[PDB]
Amino acid sequence: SMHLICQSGDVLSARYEIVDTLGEGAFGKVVECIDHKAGGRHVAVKIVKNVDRYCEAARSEIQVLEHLNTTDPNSTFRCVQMLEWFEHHGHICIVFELLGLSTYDFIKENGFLPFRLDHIRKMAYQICKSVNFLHSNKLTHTDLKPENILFVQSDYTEAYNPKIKRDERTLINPDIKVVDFGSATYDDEHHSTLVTRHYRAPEVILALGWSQPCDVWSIGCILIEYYLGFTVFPTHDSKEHLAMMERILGPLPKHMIQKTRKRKYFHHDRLDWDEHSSAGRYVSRACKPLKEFMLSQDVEHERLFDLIQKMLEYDPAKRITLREALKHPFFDLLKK
Ligand SMILES: CNc1ncc2cc3cnccc3c([N+](=O)[O-])c2n1
Ligand SMILES: [K+]
Repeated sequence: SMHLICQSGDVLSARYEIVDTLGEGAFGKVVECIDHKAGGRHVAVKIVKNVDRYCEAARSEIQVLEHLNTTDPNSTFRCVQMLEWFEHHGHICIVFELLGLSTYDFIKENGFLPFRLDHIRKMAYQICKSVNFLHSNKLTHTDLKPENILFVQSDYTEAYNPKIKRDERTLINPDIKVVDFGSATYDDEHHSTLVTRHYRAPEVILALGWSQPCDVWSIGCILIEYYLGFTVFPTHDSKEHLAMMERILGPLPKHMIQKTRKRKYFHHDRLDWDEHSSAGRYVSRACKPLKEFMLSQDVEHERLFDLIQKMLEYDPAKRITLREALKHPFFDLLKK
């Protein structure tokens, strides 16, 4: 249905000329276009698949990005700037400013190697300052993942690292922005029950309701994947997910197990997971206590993992906020 209207050379709205593809998905694809009514400025256009789930999501996003671009005309809090929208061959299309590689794609194209700690520090601050901007405006992103954190420009320098014995890319400028607002939800809007699995919060898996706290859990999973270079919860089964958590973070709070509508996962108020099963032995040996993931014992590594630990607090009512986190000493090195 879609592969026929997003080819190199097509011209949309008699304006934008498609160059190449930036990313595919179930919602549709994002393509880099030459704007011919603006001297040749390259842009990005998202072509939403003609599905009611994704057509409505695009409509929910255009609204949010109108509020967030009015309130912040300069992108001080680093949300992506939407420029225009229009129909094309029956498909909704949204025009954004052209950014660089997503933080996920950079790690992938770099052989799944981690970021430097000072780069992690700057990136974590901009993410927090950005998502905390949404939390101040009664909003929740719900879909925070490395594929939605994009580099303003992903240009790097390459060299041979005789420690790891490999070519290693190194970012020149690591400023980021946050994209995809089709799942965002105001505090009063209807909160749907299911909101990606690897970055889903424990209160969501257990179906207890959610708000801004769930976004902080997602940022904790993003930060630990910047530090390690791979997903810490790499699974699709919900019971395996919770099992991995209990090995990395410890047993779930009892008052949360008692309130879940998902009685299937548990038995007698404890996770019905056999340690000595088939998969139970992969979880026991792939996962480990969170503190044991630290690559060094220098104080700056200690401080990051203290931030990540407070971000991965089970109880959302006890979990850190983003206002508190912006003051945490891991960000001391950036201030005067
Ligand atoms: C998934 N949602 C979404 N929203 C806005 C986007 C803006 C972009 C701007 N410059 C490059 C890629 C951009 C992508 N992208 O390819 O991922 C976007 N993706
Ligand atoms: K629902």
